Amino acid sequence: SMENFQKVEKIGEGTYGVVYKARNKLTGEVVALKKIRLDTETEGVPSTAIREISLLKELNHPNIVKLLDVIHTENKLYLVFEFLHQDLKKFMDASALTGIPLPLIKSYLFQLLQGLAFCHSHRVLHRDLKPQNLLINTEGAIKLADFGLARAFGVPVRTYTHEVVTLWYRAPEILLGCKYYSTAVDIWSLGCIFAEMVTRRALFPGDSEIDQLFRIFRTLGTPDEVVWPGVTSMPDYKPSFPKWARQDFSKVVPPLDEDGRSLLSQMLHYDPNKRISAKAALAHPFFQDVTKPV
Amino acid sequence: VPDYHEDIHTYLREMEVKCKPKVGYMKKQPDITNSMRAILVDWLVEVGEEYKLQNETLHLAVNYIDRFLSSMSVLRGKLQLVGTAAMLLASKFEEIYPPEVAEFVYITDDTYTKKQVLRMEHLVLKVLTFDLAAPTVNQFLTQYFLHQQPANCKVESLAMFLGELSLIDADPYLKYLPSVIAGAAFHLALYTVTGQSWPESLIRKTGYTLESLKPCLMDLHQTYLKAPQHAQQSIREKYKNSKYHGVSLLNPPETLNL
Amino acid sequence: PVKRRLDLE
Repeated sequence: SMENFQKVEKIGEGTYGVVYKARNKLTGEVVALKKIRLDTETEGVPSTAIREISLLKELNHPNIVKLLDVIHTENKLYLVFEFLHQDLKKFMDASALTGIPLPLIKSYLFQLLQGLAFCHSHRVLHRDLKPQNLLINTEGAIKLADFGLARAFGVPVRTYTHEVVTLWYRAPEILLGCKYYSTAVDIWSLGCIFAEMVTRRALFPGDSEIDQLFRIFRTLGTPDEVVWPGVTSMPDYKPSFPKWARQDFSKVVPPLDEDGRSLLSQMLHYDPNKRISAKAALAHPFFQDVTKPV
Repeated sequence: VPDYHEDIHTYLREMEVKCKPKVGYMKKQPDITNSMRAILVDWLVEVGEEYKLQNETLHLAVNYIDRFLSSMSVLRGKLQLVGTAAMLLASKFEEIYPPEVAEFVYITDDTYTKKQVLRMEHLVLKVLTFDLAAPTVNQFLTQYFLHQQPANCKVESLAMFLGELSLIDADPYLKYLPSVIAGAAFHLALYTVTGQSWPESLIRKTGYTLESLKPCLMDLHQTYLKAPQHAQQSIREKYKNSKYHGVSLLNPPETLNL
Repeated sequence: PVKRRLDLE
């Protein structure tokens, strides 16, 4: 099992486990080992691990972190993933001065949409895109990771869980209690991330649900039926919501040029139906000149 | 969400072949038959209604049992154990709120311990190598449903019901793929309720015609006509509920005139 | 009843 794996150092602690960086001693491959603890007379294999392993086994794509193997014992579950030296948050906290060069932002976003488009084509919603789950290696690649909260969706979808997506990256339609959400919530998250990679600060760092909404509202305008047929009918919409006017996008993320603005703008659309899709976003002129910088 | 509608349909077509169970299987199981299986799937139906699970969970669990039994001989005394760990795997996979393992030990009437259900859970995962995202009949029906004009809720429930009926009989339903049973089910329902037939757009979409759906459809039609007489009745009962527009009370056509 | 061990013999 773990015969071939020498553990190097501790690398992250998770929901039901520890993750180490280890070295396969016969291929030499460096990997990430996510130890998942079990025990019987419990609840068995955690639903999150059941989803993560099975969804990940369907997703093979260069911008999706790779599950290499799963090692089972009478007691422990060991998930072996390809190793990636950093995550995006930690890379933004070190571009603190510099800031991230546009060319790298472009590569990254373009890579992320590749990965996300692949997930959506394989009927998988990620549901927690945030910089902590975006891994980058030393070659210029960035990869979606952490599919603990992921789920296989149907067409059309039905009501799926609500406790969903780390608040700051959470979409309007979930904030508003919709009974149906989809693939578009991942796009919202990615749009929040494109902003952050640019300003280096979160775009909507709220502390409660309603707090998150109003932040959203004050930045993009309070939604009405013209902009979003159905908002006023959503379970958590309230006619008492203050009615803020929409800002220019040029003020929302000042350093963006027109193409950047138009894209972020289509990722941050109120109405899930008009919000762009990862696939379509791949073709945006924002990307005409992209390259995979290191 | 027609950005990915076709891509997924395609991917599911490919996956349904990889998750197909073996057609013979039951002939290789010395101590079990197609009748005990029927007994087992009927029971998962009531467990699904007892615990209020999605029909999806029900389709997945049966897919897990069939694949599990394509490669592991099991004694009649453990068939329910397998069935139970399957139901639990499907729930954890598919349900917002899966029932608790103890609740799974509880509907067996303490036939198995928590320990055995957990150990079974783990062996099923090993044997399936965690390939749990399997295409089901439910998932094909749902897509086909976007092709209605206009939508017809009686049509929807009745297709679901015929599709659920097919889970009960390995002979012959194991020999057909989920997408095919779904086409036969969608057509029978449409035709039974409204007299309409399998639509052109589903031809463009799936490459299937009544001609290609014919066999399964001839089987599915006898299954539907014979349903009141079947040793298993949990699906019919189940479908007398208004949650399902009481469609199991409708009358099947005596002929399908093809 | 659901609560039941299935009998097959």
